[PDB]
Amino acid sequence: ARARKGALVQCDPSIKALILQIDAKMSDIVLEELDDTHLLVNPSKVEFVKHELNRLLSKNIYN
Amino acid sequence: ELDRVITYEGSLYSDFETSQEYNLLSKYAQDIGVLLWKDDKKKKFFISKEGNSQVLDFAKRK
Repeated sequence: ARARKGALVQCDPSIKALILQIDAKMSDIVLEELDDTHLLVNPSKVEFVKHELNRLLSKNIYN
Repeated sequence: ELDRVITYEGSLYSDFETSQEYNLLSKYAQDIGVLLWKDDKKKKFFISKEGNSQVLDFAKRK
């Protein structure tokens, strides 16, 4: 009966957890948790999330 | 894996009154190849931005 625009993000559970951490810090990122591997995210924040994930993973001093 | 994170623009459908209405639109969306995700237990699904107008049109014709 209702539709809303957004960006669907499909990712592994560990990445889902990381995006939730990003949201908790920055807010206004995650619109809905959909399932263990899917989120609805603010479309204007998708590139931010992708860049931040890359930084979190690639720049980790314990790599 | 980060290499496996995929994102898609589109529309999340929800608030279905009946299981039959939800599954009708879900099936039509799958038939025309525009359904990206669904969860029967929540009666929600996500349609590609490209496919959204056709799904809306089908809904409004029932």
